[PDB]
Amino acid sequence: AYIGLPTSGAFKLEYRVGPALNLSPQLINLMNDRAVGIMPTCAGCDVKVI
Amino acid sequence: KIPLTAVPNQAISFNAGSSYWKIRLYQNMDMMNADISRDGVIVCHGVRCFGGIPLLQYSHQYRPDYGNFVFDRDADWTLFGDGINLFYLDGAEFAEYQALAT
Amino acid sequence: MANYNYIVDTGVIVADTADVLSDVEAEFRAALGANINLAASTPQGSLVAAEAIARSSVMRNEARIANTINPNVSFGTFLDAICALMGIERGSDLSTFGYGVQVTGRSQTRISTGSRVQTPAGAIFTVMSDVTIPAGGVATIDIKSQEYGNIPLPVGNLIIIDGTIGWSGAKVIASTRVDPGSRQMSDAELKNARVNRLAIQGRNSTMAIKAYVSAVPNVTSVNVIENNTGAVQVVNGVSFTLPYAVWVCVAGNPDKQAVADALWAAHNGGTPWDYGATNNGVPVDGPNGVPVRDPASGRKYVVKWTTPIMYDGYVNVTVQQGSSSVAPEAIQNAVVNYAQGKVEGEEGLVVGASLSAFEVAGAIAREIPGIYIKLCQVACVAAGSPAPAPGDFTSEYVMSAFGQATISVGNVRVTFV
Amino acid sequence: ALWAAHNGGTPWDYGATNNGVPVDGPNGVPVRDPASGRKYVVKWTTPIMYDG
Amino acid sequence: YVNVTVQQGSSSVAPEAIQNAVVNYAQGKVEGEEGLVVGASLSAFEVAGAIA
Amino acid sequence: YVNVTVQQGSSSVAPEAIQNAVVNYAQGKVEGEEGLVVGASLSAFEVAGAIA
Repeated sequence: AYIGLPTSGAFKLEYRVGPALNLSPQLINLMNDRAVGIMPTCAGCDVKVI
Repeated sequence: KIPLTAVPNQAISFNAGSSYWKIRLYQNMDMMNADISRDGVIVCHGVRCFGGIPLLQYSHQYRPDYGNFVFDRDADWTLFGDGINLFYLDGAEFAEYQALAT
Repeated sequence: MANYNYIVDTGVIVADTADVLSDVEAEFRAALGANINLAASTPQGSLVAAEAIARSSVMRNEARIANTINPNVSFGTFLDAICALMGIERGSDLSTFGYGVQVTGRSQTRISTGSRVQTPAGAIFTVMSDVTIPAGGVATIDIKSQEYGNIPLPVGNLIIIDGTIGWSGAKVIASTRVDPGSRQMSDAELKNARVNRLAIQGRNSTMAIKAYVSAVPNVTSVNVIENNTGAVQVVNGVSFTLPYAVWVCVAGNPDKQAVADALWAAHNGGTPWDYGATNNGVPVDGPNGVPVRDPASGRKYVVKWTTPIMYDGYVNVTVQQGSSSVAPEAIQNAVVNYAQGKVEGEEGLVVGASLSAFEVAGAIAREIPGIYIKLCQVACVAAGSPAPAPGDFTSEYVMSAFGQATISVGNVRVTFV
Repeated sequence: ALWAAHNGGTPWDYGATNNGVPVDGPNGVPVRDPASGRKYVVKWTTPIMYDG
Repeated sequence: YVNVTVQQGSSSVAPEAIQNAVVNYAQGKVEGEEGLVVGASLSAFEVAGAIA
Repeated sequence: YVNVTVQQGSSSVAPEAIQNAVVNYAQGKVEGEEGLVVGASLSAFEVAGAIA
């Protein structure tokens, strides 16, 4: 299935989503931003969802 | 260790730890409940009684330097004086016990 | 009118039924007439009783659920507060089995709910009624009475309720064995699960690393530092810009993989591990510690750590016997025990901990008084080196962070001057 | 409190000459640590008292 | 005359406490070391080792 | 016609909620507020207080 080995760069975060969840892209769009605060986070870091 | 008796609803008064306390114990549905008052001013109403966790929950209540109360096991008014007790801990040893809790 | 505001800033006030009953009687007297008959037999008296029961019941029901999202409460609501984080319930199963052994007569029926007992006297009930083949062997299904995780001792059973001409309920290893969950966490060890989770969550990386790697068995001491710059602050960690440096000391590390698992349990989601510039402690393995993939439905990662560089130090002592008798090997054993750190109050010669002849003399003084010590001097040298010259001894020896000292029995030499 | 709530490598930062007055010049020397190590870095400021 | 150079240790040891240690050893109130008597070999090892 | 600029902050609220609240304010559901009676000038500060 292959995985993204490096995720190069300290304090850089993302997430990976499969098709089985069938999660609507609306949730993905709204869960990126920090104005809602619905996601684990750590200092120094910027987080993506895909 | 506070004296108790086997009555479904009572109130004991005492002068311990350089403070004047009045406590109430009464059966409510399934569990017990307690009313605690100090210096004639009510502190809290209806704290549920459980084994091992202190009665006074909140910092503005239990102490700058006062004490607190713990039931060794769950309360049952048919058992008081036989196997179930209520103890009072002054500030130093109570804070030591909170340290030991975690 | 007889209503009370029993909900206040302090809490909820639960009255006694004499008071509410008097209030209800007053209400009905004001309703009908100040000279009414209110007894059990008369109908309006039954109305009084019904009203009082309803009022007291509703007040008590509200009072019980007054303060619930505090972690003291029980019975379901507390389960929701727990599972907001993590927590299971139910867990009330019974070890239903398969493939029993029954040797009985010919073409006969074993009636259901037969009682089966095993050596420590536990009661077990059969499940499905079955007939016997003429050969003399069939299989049954068992279940107990209590919903507990019972374990059956592998012995031939005994008969409690007896059928006709059918005997010898016997074991077999071919029987499918079901381990049942038995009401494991009722009310109080859920609180302890909360306590453990909060304590786990509280720590930082340094605290978590220290405690977790101290938790593995046979470990001795662990020194952890963080570079915090791309420079040398305590040790020359300039490999990466912001690593974490981990040194683990042990008396052999019987479990290599355990420390890797512990390190994995404490990872901060944004920091690397690689440390040192080929000058610090030699890691156990070069590229990776070959972990176990993930205990919780995960994939394979990597993690790195290193061990301190071993050393060994030579100590000299000159001593006068005085006015009593003291054994030399006893003194050497005392020094070695101090080195291991078995004396209370002193941690010992841990990773990155120097040694001075003053501390050895103090160990001797505590362990055996009544002795006069002339001179004690200390030295250190890399592991395996032959005995150094007399000039290599010094009052105190400074040691690097990734260095660890060792003392042996024959290493120490004494002189009864 | 400040050192006990961070975990990253070097999150400490003095802003610039356009910022609140630093409380201490180089650092804040948080002597003790759980690992007993002698680490010393804490940097923080105070606000500018305006008037409305 | 006794002099010592000590690290900060593990606990908040007041510098006034270490002084009373050697006075007892001179006065011989400790259990095991006789004290300061005729021909007592004043040593740094017998003293600074026994303060611990 | 009234236009309002607001930061959501950490608890966003419906625009329809704000419009309904202000509109049923205009008739004075709240205590002490008489509403948009004849010849009564409306001010943005009053709508700010209604929101407040």
